[PDB]
Amino acid sequence: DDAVEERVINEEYKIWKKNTPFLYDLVMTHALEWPSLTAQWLPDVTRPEGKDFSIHRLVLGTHTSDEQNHLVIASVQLPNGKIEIEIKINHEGEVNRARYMPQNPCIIATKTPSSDVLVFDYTKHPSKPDPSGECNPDLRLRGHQKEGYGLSWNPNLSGHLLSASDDHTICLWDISAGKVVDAKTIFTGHTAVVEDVSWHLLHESLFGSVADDQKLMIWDTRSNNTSKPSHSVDAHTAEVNCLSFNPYSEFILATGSADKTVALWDLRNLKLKLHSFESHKDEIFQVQWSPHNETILASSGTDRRLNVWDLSKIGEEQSEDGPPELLFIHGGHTAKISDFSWNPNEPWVICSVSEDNIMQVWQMAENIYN
Amino acid sequence: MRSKARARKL
Repeated sequence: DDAVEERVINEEYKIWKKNTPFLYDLVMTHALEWPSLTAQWLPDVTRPEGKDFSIHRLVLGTHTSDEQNHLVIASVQLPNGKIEIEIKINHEGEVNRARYMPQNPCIIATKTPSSDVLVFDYTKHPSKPDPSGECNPDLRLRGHQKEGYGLSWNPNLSGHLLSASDDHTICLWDISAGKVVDAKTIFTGHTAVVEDVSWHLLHESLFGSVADDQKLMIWDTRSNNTSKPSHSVDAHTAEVNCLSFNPYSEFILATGSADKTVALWDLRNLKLKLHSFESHKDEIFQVQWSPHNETILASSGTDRRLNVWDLSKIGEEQSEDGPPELLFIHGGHTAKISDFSWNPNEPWVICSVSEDNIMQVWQMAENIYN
Repeated sequence: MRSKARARKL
């Protein structure tokens, strides 16, 4: 019964592979040497004069079994198509998560399997990493007692970084004044592993966290009480693994859960979940709003699917094969999807990375959303 | 609390 599922996965991938010419305008597959747990497009695009492609870049990491890990910047050529590693920097343990600082995108924070959060300026490390394997971060951020995944830079206050940990805490650092920086503030409101944390995109004092205690918490840094958030919501019937604030609608956010649902929230009335998106057959680990389309979000996880949702289709008639608000199911991955990123310069392009080393850069067909 | 798989090399 174990290796029967292997046949199920192989046959579905055979059908998916056959159907890509009608479902996608772009599919690029690349096998990394090691899997990445993390993916984020860097903000820059280059469009060289008189070439048929543009050049984009991604922050990736490694997850090895007992070998030297690296923080990785890759380049991707997208048509108007190769994938190449531009730099590898020595990293202590697997890269749980890596995120660039909006106000200086050379600066990358990483979550390690130890309690340290690391900060690298990637332009200050050699082109080839040293074979010794020594990790020399530009800052070590102290405060946590365990590893974690949540990591968020404040887009409205340069150098302010949030991190969530398996120690039940959220740490805040102000990195602006290989030294050790202790946390400016530690928020202790959760009673279980804190899975994710994110700054509000507009209000510099405001952030959200989600945890294995099944709660969504909304925090305000101006509050003197670090053990109690401003709002505390029973969000889901299992662990909550991710959150994302809508970039166009300042009161709207989304949470993804081990209960297999994505929840839609309005900050002004957190007693009433706005909607529950249902179609995932297993735990959801990432949710991300489209940078380009206010009603579009995506979700991924353990069921090996990346679902794209359109909130404007909630309530439409049918005749079903799925709810009306499910726009697209990406079935290109044959293992758990660990992370994904919407490309900020090419609408509808997604990069998604899975546990079997696969990185896919893809775009659903135009007729599906238009 | 997620459980990382054991990573295989290509």
